[PDB]
Amino acid sequence: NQTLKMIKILSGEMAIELHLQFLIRNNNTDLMILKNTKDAVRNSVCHTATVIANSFMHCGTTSDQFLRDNLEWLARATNWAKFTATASLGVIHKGHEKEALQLMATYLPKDTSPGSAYQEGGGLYALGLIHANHGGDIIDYLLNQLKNASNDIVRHGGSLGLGLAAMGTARQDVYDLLKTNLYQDDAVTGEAAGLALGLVMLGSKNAQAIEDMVGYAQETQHEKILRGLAVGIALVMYGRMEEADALIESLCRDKDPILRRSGMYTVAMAYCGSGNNKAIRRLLHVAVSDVNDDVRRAAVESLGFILFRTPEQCPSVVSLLSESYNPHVRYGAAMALGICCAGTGNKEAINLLEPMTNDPVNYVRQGALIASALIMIQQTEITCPKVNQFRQLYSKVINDKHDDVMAKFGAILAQGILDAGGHNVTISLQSRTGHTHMPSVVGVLVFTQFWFWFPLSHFLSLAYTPTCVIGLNKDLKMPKVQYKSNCKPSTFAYPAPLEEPNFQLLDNPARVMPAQLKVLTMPETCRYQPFKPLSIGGIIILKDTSEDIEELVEPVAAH
Amino acid sequence: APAVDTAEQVYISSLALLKMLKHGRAGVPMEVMGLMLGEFVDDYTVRVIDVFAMPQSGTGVSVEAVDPVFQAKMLDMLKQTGRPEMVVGWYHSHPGFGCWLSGVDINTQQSFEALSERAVAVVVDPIQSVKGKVVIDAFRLINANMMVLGHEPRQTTSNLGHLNKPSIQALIHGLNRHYYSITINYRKNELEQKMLLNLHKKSWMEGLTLQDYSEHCKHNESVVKEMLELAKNYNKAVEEEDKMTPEQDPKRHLEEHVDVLMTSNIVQCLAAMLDTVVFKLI
Amino acid sequence: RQYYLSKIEELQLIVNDKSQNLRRLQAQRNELNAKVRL
Amino acid sequence: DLYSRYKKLQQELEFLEVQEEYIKDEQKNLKKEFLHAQEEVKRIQSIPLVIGQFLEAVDQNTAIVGSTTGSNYYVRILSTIDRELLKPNASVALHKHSNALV
Ligand SMILES: [Zn+2]
Repeated sequence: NQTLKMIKILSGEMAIELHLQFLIRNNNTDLMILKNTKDAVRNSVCHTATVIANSFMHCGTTSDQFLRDNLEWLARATNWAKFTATASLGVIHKGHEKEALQLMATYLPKDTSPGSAYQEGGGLYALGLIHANHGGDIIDYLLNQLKNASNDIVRHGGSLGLGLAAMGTARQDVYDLLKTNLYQDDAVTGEAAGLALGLVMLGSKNAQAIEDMVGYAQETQHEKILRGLAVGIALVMYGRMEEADALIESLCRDKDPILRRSGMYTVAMAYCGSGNNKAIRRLLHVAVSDVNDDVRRAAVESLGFILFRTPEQCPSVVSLLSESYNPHVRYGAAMALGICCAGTGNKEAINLLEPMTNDPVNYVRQGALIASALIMIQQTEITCPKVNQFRQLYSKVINDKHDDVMAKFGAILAQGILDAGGHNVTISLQSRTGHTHMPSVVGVLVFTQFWFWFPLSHFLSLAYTPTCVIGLNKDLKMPKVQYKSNCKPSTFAYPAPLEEPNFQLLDNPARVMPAQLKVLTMPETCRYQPFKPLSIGGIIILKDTSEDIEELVEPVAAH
Repeated sequence: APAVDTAEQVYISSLALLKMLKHGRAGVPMEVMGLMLGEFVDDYTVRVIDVFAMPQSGTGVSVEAVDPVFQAKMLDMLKQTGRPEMVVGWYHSHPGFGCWLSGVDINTQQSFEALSERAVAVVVDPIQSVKGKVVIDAFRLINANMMVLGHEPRQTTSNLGHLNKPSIQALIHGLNRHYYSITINYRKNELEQKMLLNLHKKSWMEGLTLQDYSEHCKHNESVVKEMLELAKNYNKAVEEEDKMTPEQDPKRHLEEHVDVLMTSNIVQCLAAMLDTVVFKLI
Repeated sequence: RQYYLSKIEELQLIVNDKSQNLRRLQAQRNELNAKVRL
Repeated sequence: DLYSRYKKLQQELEFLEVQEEYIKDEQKNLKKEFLHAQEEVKRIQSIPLVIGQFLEAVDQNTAIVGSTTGSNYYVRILSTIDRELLKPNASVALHKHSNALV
């Protein structure tokens, strides 16, 4: 009896369910910012960017009200843009496993001048997105679809869904099917095949998969396959630390620049958070010495993954790369600071990124905006002074009708990241208790590949870790418990929607900033008592001290 | 309706670039043209394996300037040689006009794209490709129907196509209105790089060949005289510095003169001494 | 005990020296990178 | 306390060493790139160049030159040129394809 409950808890269904309920209840996304943004979108690039940002802010909240209102504007998407929109639909519905097949069937395919294969592939990839890291029940359906999939675009979307749902499971059947799809030797599906091999055998250190993938990367001719296999090789060796030195050397000495980029990504993933001085030395030597711009950018951004566990040491090393003559090195330094100090709101990082928001090179500006949004997620004006200024900067860049299209794309995604999940999520590569959150690391790394493939940007939704404090009873249901934040209400409140006591009371679930968790206590008058000290926060069990009848938090409906 | 991606790249082979440059210079001041051989690896890659020139014709660079018989015999006979690559596209040199397509160029490109949808019309400037910069661009087309209905000519899925900025000259001559510039990437493997490195690899000899001692003394005397004059200028400037709160420096010119004297003299001494040791009677 | 303090002060002086040197090298690289960029 | 401070000191010294080696390597590569850029700037002064008359200076780095081909252009001055010798109607050589006051 009780063991079944423990298995239910460990399987994650209850945890994702309560996270989803917290997101729906505390859904405070502002639609006016998106209204202005869609007012200021002219080209298809900014259109896709707006779609992605809408997905980002409604990530997991299952609130597609913006898309429902602006279906006419959404219909302008076509080809891979339509694919990306259909995928973002899944990011909106993150965690909605129960009615996943039914809801995807509500967007049933059709027939028109586009073969709707983009729609099918986007639906498959969105289905994989809903079941990120938890595809245990969708795996067989997606396997059957992929084996039965005939179109190329459908194959790409399905491979992405398979890899992302079976992330890290290291199952052999899915690996074999995706290896078959990769060996079908096609560019459009090859990116998805390589990424899916990276996801499925994530952190496995398997000699067979690595050998097959490296050999194919040295054998094929399609560059998209090369990028997919590069990120796949990176993800297969995740967190393996010094065990990956042989592969790291073998990819560093490769003649192909894509393989050198793969080696840099592998250096990032194997030593994520270690701060290993040898890995930092290799990364810096490559970033200042390599002849290919992309490899320099990858090497210098990998410092973020290496140093995220010590963010205060990180601007000290990336500041000089921020001023490098090479525009790719500058963009990589921006992304390294954004990855490195993600969700920390570091003051030095922003003091670095502020002058870099006006770099003459457009993609450097886009990267600076993305990184600033990553760092300032959920931050408030008192916590970090420049947040409002950066919001104004994003709005100006969107409303500047002469700024470059890439810069506008970056600003759209920055707006989406800043208010992600209705200001209810942050980016935390570290776990609550100090672990490396593998889904967050993988999602951020693959999101950095948006430079090469726009639909890869939805992978960032994995890094969206809710900033919530869930109190549970012995039944595991949710009692109506109120928590006390011993701080000024405006210190960690929601940002003022677009148009005084020293404490505040917070209900269950409690949306609490990671800095707010420190000063958040619980009143003595409350009949419950925290089990683990409330400073660590997160899913917290409250021990009841009275037999007075419990009033449970009424479960909100979906959407 | 499928649209060519903005990430599509034209992988120009190294020798393809060399042949294009040589043929473009040869034709100056006239315009030359030739056919580009390779394979359409995928929808995002065009690999120009090779190029062969075409006879200069009185028409200029047009679709009547491609001799069907010459094109044929060259194609079958190169296939016999071991280059069985489909004709990817064509090229012609705009000498000093920059890279763009004139009305006849778009006409010929339409003729070429009648053969295959993926077919580029790269051009090269043989005189603006002075040492350093190489002025070559690759345009395919913009079908009139796609533009007039308002849809963007190419779908975008990455920043690859936006890394480089289009030029005003090409823009006025119809870029982004009748044709789009495809990013050009140079497939250069290590073997070809090492072989090209022999162009300026001096020898194993001049690493041991001493510079003429009399010329060495004259160079040294000239440099030390220049060091004299620069040092006098430095002394005068520094004497001014004291009667100067923060408000060509003889110092820098002095410094690079010092650096040149350093390298020349130290190299001469060391080289002479190694020549004493290794080039020994024993 | 006092051994801890002696090691700490020695590492502290070494760190001050190396930080001052690193600031100097960063300034040199700054001016050289500015020249290259110009 | 004491031991943690000692460990932080040793870690900070190690990180300082990493930054030191990185900065040395980047200094070497930047010197190489600076030499290459200087070579490019010197090469832009090659021949042939069209003669022109330096009409008037506008900025610290741009000027108006009347090219001997019979047309006046607003062009860019090369940085290395001594400004003091740039006097009105001084004959200047301009880049053939950009007319920059070389
Ligand atoms: Zn022409």
